[PDB]
Amino acid sequence: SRVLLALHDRAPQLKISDDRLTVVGEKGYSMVRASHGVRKGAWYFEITVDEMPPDTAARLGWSQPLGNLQAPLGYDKFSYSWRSKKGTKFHQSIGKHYSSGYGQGDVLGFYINLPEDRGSSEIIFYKNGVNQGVAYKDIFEGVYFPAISLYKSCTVSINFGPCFKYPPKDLTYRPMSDM
Amino acid sequence: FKELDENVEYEERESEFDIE
Amino acid sequence: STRRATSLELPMAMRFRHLKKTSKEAVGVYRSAIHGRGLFCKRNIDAGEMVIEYSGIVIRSVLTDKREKFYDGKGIGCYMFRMDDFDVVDATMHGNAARFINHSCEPNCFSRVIHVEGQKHIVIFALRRILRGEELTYDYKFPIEDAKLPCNCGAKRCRRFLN
Ligand SMILES: Nc1ncnc2c1ncn2[C@@H]1O[C@H](CSCC[C@H](N)C(=O)O)[C@@H](O)[C@H]1O
Ligand SMILES: [Zn+2]
Repeated sequence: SRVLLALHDRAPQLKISDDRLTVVGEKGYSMVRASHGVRKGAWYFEITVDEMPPDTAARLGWSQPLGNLQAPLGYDKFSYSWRSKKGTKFHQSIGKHYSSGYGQGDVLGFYINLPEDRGSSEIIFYKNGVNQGVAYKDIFEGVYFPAISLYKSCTVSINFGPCFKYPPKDLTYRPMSDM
Repeated sequence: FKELDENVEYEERESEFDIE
Repeated sequence: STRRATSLELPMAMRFRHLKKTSKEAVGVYRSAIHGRGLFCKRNIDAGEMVIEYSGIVIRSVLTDKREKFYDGKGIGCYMFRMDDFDVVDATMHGNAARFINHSCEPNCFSRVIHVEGQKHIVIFALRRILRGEELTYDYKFPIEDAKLPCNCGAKRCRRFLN
């Protein structure tokens, strides 16, 4: 099975393209999860911001199946998100300074490690191949799926692998597409 | 409280879900 | 030839866009023997007749908890009506006289979500012939809770609590 955006694990207002690698946001924050999730190992995928008009925004990252599809990513204890506006990271809807923001034309990387035994999981974010530092440590245990959360008609494309435009140079990983 | 005529759709903002 | 069916949805749309003129001839706010101010009936009202819409600010259903903790935290009031599993009518800051309708366990009106054009509206219909001067009333259908809002609808068979 191809790793794509989910057929039904999606907020219905979001516009998904036929090949299910593209999503346009509609109005308030809403989320779409991928078709596959991981629970052990190091995994990766990339997101390209196709178009980011003024006053639109994205929170991208990793979510658990129980994460709210009608709220932004990182609203819950089930998701962790990286907001284009100001580069803030989000979990349980608490915003903390993490990195610089991103915008239209950038390619973002998403690294997760869920080591086998206990091992300390982490989340690292990338902007155009550049490590932004550890975003989270020892996250809530469970299965994590790549998640997209868009606010107001911005368009983003997802790459699950196997080959990425900016493969990380400092970390070992498998592409999400291997799932 | 102001009194309405028809229904008015709320227009969310980007920080609508965030703890300040 | 082609057999045609009767559309119930066409006259409902025609009835709704006359409601705003209809309700102002029909309803009024007075002091209630149930609680505070209540909406009353200013002219004989027939069964199935649309009384009024519960208009407000239509927010998504996910924003309810944050809304209630801001409302009940600031001590403002509930004034929220569920439209859907996706949409909720917030009449706390913006509404109409329909927010003065009280609850009963023995109501004379009922709430219904209907569709006109492409949107949904919460409209209150009369369950029976309602005479001029009666207090209009519907069943709030609050979710059941634990240790409790006392009800004062004053009719027998009253459930003793709003929830
Ligand atoms: N049957 C009833 N008994 C006691 N309180 C009631 C009631 N029906 C409605 N209420 C109160 O009225 C509120 C709904 S707003 C309804 C109008 C209200 N009488 C007013 O003057 O503003 C509820 O919060 C509830 O506390
Ligand atoms: Zn009662």
